[PDB]
This record gives sequence, structure tokens and C-alpha cells, in this order.
Amino acid sequence: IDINDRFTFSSLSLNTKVSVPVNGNRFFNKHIAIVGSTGSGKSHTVAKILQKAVDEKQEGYKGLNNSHIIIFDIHSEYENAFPNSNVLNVDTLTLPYWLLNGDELEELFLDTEA
Amino acid sequence: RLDFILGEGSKSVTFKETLETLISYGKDKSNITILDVSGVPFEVLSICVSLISRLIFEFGYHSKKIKRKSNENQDIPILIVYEEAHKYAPKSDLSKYRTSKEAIERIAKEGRKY
Ligand SMILES: Nc1ncnc2c1ncn2[C@@H]1O[C@H](COP(=O)(O)OP(=O)(O)O)[C@@H](O)[C@H]1O
Ligand SMILES: [Mg+2]
Repeated sequence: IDINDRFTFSSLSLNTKVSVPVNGNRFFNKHIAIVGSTGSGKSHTVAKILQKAVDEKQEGYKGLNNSHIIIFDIHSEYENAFPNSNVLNVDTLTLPYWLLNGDELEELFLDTEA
Repeated sequence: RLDFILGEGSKSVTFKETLETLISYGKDKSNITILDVSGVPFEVLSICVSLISRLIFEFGYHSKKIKRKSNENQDIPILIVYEEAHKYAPKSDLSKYRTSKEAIERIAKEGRKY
């Protein structure tokens, strides 16, 4: 990996001094699949990758970078990992029903069993 | 047979009195509340299980809505035991047990927060 495209969020298991970079150019645009069991730490791995993707900058400016990450947080756990983020629960989200398509609008209102 | 669901006592019972009966917060307080549904009719057993399951669920749901306001550690954690869990929650899509399926599934997906 080139030094500009290097993205480090982990180190080698058998050698903690060896940083393991990924091609962060190619790490994100192609889709990522983080798989493990419950209690393996995949919520921590997701959080650590996104923290590393947020604090990093081009160094020519001061402020927020251009990362845009949307988390479908269902266990109410990523509030702590990103304290300076925008969190939207039911009491704050306003999702318009009219932006739903015909397929979504059928499930919201009809019953399908009868 | 349907005196528990349609008797004269069921007309005059208070909504508060129903919850403390199902949860054992009445005059006689108990940690365990046995719900003997042996003599309940089978065409009615789905209706009674679904209602008690929902009433306990919104008891825990509405407890969290005052807990955000009260911001104090005073919780009532509830564990519901379903002997013959395959009966009130079958994989069959037949209409006889859909109400008890929907109530148990609602505790399965959302009951962890509440
Ligand atoms: N890279 C890591 N190093 C050390 N401990 C970790 C690491 N990742 C997760 N853990 C710990 O393991 C536990 C598992 O949580 P986590 O893996 O985030 O849950 P899940 O895998 O169920 O989403 C966490 O409490 C965390 O403290
Ligand atoms: Mg998790």
C-alpha cells in the first residue's frame, strides 16, 4: 500500500509491533462485511474503524472532515463511541410516510395474511 | 367458561387492578405469578396469552418513558416463562395463534430495552 492510501485500525496478532494497514482507498468503496459471534467484539471493530475514519484529515485545515457514515444502530450502543455525533431516536426522527414507495406503503397499512 | 374475560367482575375491574394482579403487586405480593391457563378454552387461549403478554410489555415500555424523566435507578425487571412455547408461538401461518405469536415476538425483538 502507498503511504497516502494506508489506513491502520489494527495490528498483527502475533506481533503487536507490526501495524497492519489496509488500502483505505479500496477498503471503503468496496463493501465491508464484519462477521463474528455475539461477544466477539464486532461493535468495537465497527466503532474503531469509524473513529479512525473521522479523526483523520488532510492536515491543511482545522475542523470536520468529509466522512459521511450512517449507522443503523439497533442495540443503542454507538452513542457512547461517538459523543460528538448526531443521534436520532424515535422521539427525534421525523421520517415522512409519503417518501415511502408503493411496496413499503402496503406493509405499513395493509394486512397480508387475510 | 368465559367469566374471566366476560364476567361482571371483568366489567368493573380497574386497569390498575389488572396489572397488579398479573404482576403480583396487589394485596398479596409475590415474586412468582403462576398463570394457570389450563381451563381456558382453546379458541380463547390465544386471546388471553396475547393480551397479558402485551400488557406486561407496555408495562416495561412505559416504565422506560418515566425512567428517562425520573433518571433514577428504580427498575422492575420482568421475566415471562412460556411452557409449551411452540404452542403460542408456532411457525405455522394459520390464523388460530397469530395474536399470541405477535405478542411473544414483540417481547423477543424489543423487550430487551424495556
Ligand atoms: N479489539 C479489542 N481488544 C480488546 N477487547 C475488545 C476488543 N474488541 C472488543 N473487545 C471487548 O469485547 C467485548 C465484546 O463486545 P463487542 O465485540 O463490541 O460485541 P458484539 O461482538 O456482540 O457486537 C466488549 O465489551 C469489549 O470490551
Ligand atoms: Mg454488537
